[PDB]
Amino acid sequence: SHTDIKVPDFSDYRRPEVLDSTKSSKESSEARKGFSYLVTATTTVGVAY
Amino acid sequence: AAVPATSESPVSVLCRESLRGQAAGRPLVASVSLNVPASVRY
Amino acid sequence: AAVPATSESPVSVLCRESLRGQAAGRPLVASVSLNVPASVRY
Amino acid sequence: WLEGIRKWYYNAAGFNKLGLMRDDTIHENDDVKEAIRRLPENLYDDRVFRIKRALDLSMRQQILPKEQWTKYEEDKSYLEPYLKEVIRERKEREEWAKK
Amino acid sequence: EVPPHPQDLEFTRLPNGLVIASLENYAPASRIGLFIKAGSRYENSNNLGTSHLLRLASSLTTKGASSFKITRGIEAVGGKLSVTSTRENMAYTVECLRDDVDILMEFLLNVTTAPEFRRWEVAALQPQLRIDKAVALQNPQAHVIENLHAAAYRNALANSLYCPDYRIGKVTPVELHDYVQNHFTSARMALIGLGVSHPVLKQVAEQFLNIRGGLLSGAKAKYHGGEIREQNGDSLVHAALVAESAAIGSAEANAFSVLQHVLGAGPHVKRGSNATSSLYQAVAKGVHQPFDVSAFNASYSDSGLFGFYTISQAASAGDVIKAAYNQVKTIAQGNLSNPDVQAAKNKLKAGYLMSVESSEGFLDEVGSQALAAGSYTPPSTVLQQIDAVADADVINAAKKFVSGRKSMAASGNLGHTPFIDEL
Amino acid sequence: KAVALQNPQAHVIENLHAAAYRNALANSLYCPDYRIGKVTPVELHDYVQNHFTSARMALIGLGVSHPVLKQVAEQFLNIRGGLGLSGAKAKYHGGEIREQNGDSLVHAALVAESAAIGSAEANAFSVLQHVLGAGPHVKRGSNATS
Amino acid sequence: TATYAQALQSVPETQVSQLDNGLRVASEQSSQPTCTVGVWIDAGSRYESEKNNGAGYFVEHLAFKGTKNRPGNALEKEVESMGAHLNAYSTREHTAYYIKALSKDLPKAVELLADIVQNCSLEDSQIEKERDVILQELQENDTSMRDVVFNYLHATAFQGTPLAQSVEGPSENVRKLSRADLTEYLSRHYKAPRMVLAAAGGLEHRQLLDLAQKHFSGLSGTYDEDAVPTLSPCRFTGSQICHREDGLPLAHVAIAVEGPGWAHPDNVALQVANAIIGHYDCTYGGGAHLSSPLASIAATNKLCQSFQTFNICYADTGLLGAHFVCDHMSIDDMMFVLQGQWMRLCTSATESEVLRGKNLLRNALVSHLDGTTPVCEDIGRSLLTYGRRIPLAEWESRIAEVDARVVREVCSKYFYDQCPAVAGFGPIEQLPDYNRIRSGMF
Ligand SMILES: CCCCCCO[C@@H]1O[C@H](CO)[C@@H](O)[C@H](O)[C@H]1O
Ligand SMILES: CCCCCCO[C@@H]1O[C@H](CO)[C@@H](O)[C@H](O)[C@H]1O
Repeated sequence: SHTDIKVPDFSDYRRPEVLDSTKSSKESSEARKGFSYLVTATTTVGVAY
Repeated sequence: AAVPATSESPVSVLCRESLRGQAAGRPLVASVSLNVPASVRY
Repeated sequence: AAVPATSESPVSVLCRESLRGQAAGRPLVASVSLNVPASVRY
Repeated sequence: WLEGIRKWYYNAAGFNKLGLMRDDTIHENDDVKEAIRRLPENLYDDRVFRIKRALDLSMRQQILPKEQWTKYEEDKSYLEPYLKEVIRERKEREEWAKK
Repeated sequence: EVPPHPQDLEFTRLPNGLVIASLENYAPASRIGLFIKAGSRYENSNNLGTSHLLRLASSLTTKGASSFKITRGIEAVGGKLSVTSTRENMAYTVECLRDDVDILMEFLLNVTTAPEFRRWEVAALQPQLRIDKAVALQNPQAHVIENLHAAAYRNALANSLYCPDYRIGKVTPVELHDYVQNHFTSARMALIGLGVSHPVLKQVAEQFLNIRGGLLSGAKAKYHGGEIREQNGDSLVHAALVAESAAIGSAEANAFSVLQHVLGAGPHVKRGSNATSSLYQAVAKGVHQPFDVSAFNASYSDSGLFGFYTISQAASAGDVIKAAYNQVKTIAQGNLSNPDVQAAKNKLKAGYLMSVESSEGFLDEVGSQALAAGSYTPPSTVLQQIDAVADADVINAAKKFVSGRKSMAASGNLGHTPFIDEL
Repeated sequence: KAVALQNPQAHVIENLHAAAYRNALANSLYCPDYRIGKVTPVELHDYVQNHFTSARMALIGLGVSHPVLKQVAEQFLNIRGGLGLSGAKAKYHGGEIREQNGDSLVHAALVAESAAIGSAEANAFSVLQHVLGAGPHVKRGSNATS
Repeated sequence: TATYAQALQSVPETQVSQLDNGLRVASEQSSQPTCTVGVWIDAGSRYESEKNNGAGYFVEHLAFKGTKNRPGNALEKEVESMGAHLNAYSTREHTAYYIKALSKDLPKAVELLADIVQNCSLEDSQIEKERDVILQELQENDTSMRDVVFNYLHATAFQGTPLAQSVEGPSENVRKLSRADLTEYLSRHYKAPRMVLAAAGGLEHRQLLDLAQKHFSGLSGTYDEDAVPTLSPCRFTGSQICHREDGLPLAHVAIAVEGPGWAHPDNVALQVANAIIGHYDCTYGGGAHLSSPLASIAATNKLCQSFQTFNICYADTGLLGAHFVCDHMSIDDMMFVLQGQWMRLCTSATESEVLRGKNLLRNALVSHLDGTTPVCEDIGRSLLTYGRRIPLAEWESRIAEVDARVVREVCSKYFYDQCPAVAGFGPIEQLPDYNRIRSGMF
């Protein structure tokens, strides 16, 4: 059955803030996007220079 | 209309339970809509 | 073989004269060839 | 003399010398293309032939014998009813597009 | 809590024959339907499929509203416009909030009394006939029911609700204009409304639905009998066996309706064994592969078809069919308990009442009654008539079936599907 | 199939046989549409092993010597499984199939069961056929004797 | 004859009472000579562990196979002989059993529901028979690309949580589930405070309540304190699950962002937004003229066979998005236009398209509550989800207050630069890469 299909465990790859399956990940989304986008903005600043 | 049809069209049975109700019992009726999937009853 | 069929196929009558002979009279026969157009008689 | 100058203009324009009717000479924009697509077989086929005949004369830098020129008084707008509706339909859509 | 209602249905027949019926239920939304005697039975061999394309053309340009406007205007208010056809009628129905009924009514009037059937719009629509038909035909039942009517009748009711393949792309603007002028006339129409005032509804009909001419004519449907077999390999065979029964409205029709429920006319319990389905139990006794069976009842203005429909694995078709038939035979021989007839009546009565509890189900019933009998018969009376059917009448309806000339249609791998003369 | 079916006669003769018989002779010379693309290699191997057997064949030759032809058959046409998976009697049933399609001209065939080929009765039917009229004899003629 | 607003007040307010064991009894009285009455329970696969996942679904197969008072097909014969209909359904959070019958038959109907809900037999041999029926239904469901794709959507969006589970359960569970598992499950979940006896039709609340007291009084109002099954929130994961199968003729794709949950006010505006984008299928008469840009583009350019937006709600989360069915060469175009539409609503919804959405929603709400069954269900489910029946006049107020600004702000909040969950099945070589899908969210 297609119901025998379960997503493999990704805990070894998850950022720590989304490791608890009993917690909302929205609580950390802005922090996670902020981190990656900060890497992008800084890079763009260095390139502009 | 606002309500989507029971089954959206595009272009199953393996048990006696899922087969019950498949036999027709009344004359056919065909429907066409502006906003809703077409249907054919019976 | 060497002889092409009377009518090559690809994918009416307006008078009695041209219609005479159109009615079937015998069982059907279907032919297929390596070198010749297929045919169906009767 | 406006009607007087009109017949004068019609002959000066000269599309009649190639056997064309005024509507055969309209600039084709999307409204016109839709109107031509809407024409009944006979009007469409006639139009095609008149244009083809005119392009042929133009290539030979020739014109038709005067007795074959489209006559001012017989030229009629076969395209107008179709084009007018196509334009009306587009306007209606444009009005609706404003909220 | 305490509901305001319940008001009564109001009925009016205008001098021109048009019937106007409505019920102000104070609902937030309104439902208006224009019922017409224009179903496929009115097509002849020269214009087959015309009413099907017509059914698909409700959105084309009209004298008072462009195709674009009909769609945008109805959608702007969140409304609906739909066309439902049966072999006998066509129902144009609109739905919207009650404050927008003037908008919907106007579009409905334009679609049914002022369609333009523009040559280019009609041409562009032809392809939809293929899509609409293929979608419907994915259901084997559609194949079988359509073939059954073609096999049973010589004309009229023999016509399919779907356009014949050879006619797709060939239905002309002229055939559409003539079909509308021939059948969309006052003497052939019924305007039904829910959540609307009768005076308003009536006034609308008087001002915009006075269409004279056309034909209230129509050749009787000639029951013929015969069989159509569609070999196609499916592991499951779908089959229907019937005989001519009775015209809707007649008293005999009520006996057939009762016979249908005695026999078994559809499930009552999710995944149940259909303990009280006479036909189902008989088949279950003899066959042990999956299957389904049900009595089949179709009643029309001048005729009717009654019998049973079966679905079984290909190798067991004959066993299932003969078993179902033998079971109807026992009924015809008088073997029928009064309790079973009472159970049947209970099913029929409850089924009827449940069928008209939704606005949609109610409208269809009123609309159908308005055209078939130019009158309205309330539930109370229907139940009475159902009660009035006697066990003898049931046994007799069953006899008529058994001795009547049959009509049959089956589709699937028919290697083991019996012909009528083997039953 | 489409090429063969451009001839209305093919439509009619095929339907007439489907209407006349319950089986066997009821089968069409052309593959049913639903089966196109579904005929398997296995069904073809099986059909050949079931019917292309010595007891079901006849090797005919023109402009060839009989001994040679005979020797060929003996060496290469001794196919067992012979007599193969034969069929059953064709059960005449009777009935009608109507194909509405709008052509200005209607093609129709009406028949009844006659006789198996070979029998004497078959010869009477063959004579009756010519008494009735079985095809033209003169280009553009009026069929005076039909 | 009244106006739309006036008619909303025409609606009989829904009556609610509670038995001592805590069972809620609610009804809406009409003049209908028929009615629908049933029991809605706060039980579903979201409450199941991996070990008993499928239990509720299994119970559904047993519910009508016989009770202690009416063994075997007895219950069946009784429902059938009075012309009534008995149905059931199980979702990830709710389970319902309901009967459609003549109003005069309400007492017997309530007695039967009570008998079903407390004295179901669960016969060992019945259980074994149902194993095979469930296994065949699992094979049938495998052929429903839409059911497969939506179960896949839940599996990845809510991976690692109870919401990732299908309602039916894995085939191995169906093979192993024992009667003991089923009774343990029913024991812990079928408690008076988690159930609602709902009825709609020609009946009075007082009679309903008296029948409740009469037949459901002995219903347990206490498992104890060691059981009280309580739901923890379920983490949503931006992710993708692609089941490539080029052998299937059309591709099915479902994409969604995390939704707010049942009780959130934001659901009204999201519903308006979803109505603006709408639904569509090849049989729609509208075509090029449809109001929804996604629908007109789709129809004129033949981008899909169909599509539908959706807003699936759960206690404190949900799936907000759309599903579409198309040719293998149209997946990218569909995704492009769909995301463009979400983006356009976040930044540029217009007052007129929003009014259209509001009107579509109003019509959908009122036309859905047509008939005793839909109203009965709205009563039962609403008491469980909102804790009360929200009247049409209230929905109207909530709808009326939505305008273009609100639509932009609520859409931006849930769609804008948020990670979606994506499920694909069929010839999906052209389904865009997740990064590309993620960049389409801004
Ligand atoms: C599928 C059959 C066609 C449906 C009728 C709509 O037809 C369309 O109306 C438009 C006006 O809004 C025109 O601009 C367009 O050229 C025309 O094809
Ligand atoms: C921010 C939410 C908008 C406020 C909507 C409240 O709306 C009110 O709810 C009451 C309770 O059912 C109803 O009785 C009343 O008719 C309705 O207008």
